[PDB]
Amino acid sequence: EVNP
Amino acid sequence: TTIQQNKDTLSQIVVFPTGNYDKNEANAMVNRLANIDGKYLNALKQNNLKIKLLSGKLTDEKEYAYLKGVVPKGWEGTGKTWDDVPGLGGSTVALRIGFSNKGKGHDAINLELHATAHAIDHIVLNDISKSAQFKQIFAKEGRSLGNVNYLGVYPEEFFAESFAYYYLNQDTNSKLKSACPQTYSFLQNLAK
Ligand SMILES: [Zn+2]
Repeated sequence: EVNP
Repeated sequence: TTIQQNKDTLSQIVVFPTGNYDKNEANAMVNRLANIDGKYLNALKQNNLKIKLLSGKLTDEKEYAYLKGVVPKGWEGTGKTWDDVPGLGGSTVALRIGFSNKGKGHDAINLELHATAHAIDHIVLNDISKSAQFKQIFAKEGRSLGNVNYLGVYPEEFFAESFAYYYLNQDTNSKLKSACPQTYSFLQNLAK
């Protein structure tokens, strides 16, 4: 899981 | 002191890059992270979460190469892809040294606190930003911290940004309490  | 304990915990979380990099600014980033409540830092350490400080683009790292050319969530229409983004959080955390301040390729009040908040949300709190309780708060307060088509649209972004306001410094903590009182109370209660 990745978020800017 | 509590700040020293938090720096000790971060010493077992933060990873510095290989090669030449700005050691003083990396230290400043650690110091800002040390203001996060120690309970969250201890939980990150127990989950083996590393906060990777980088001297180049995120997508130049082997584990983020797969994001080359990918448009991040919420970054549609900007002409930018993950190649251009200075900080990432969630299951991992990766951060470009020098890009902490608001406006350095991003709009977060602080890069490292915002990215680390995503990791805390996801790993430590089991995606609490997507819970019914937080969605209700977000529905009311999610447009009150700026960037309404981003923070006001994605509850995990409003969570991460709010968390960064709460922990960066006294002024941002005060601003969050005024602008988003229910969010502030929610975060206060989480750290109890
Ligand atoms: Zn974010």
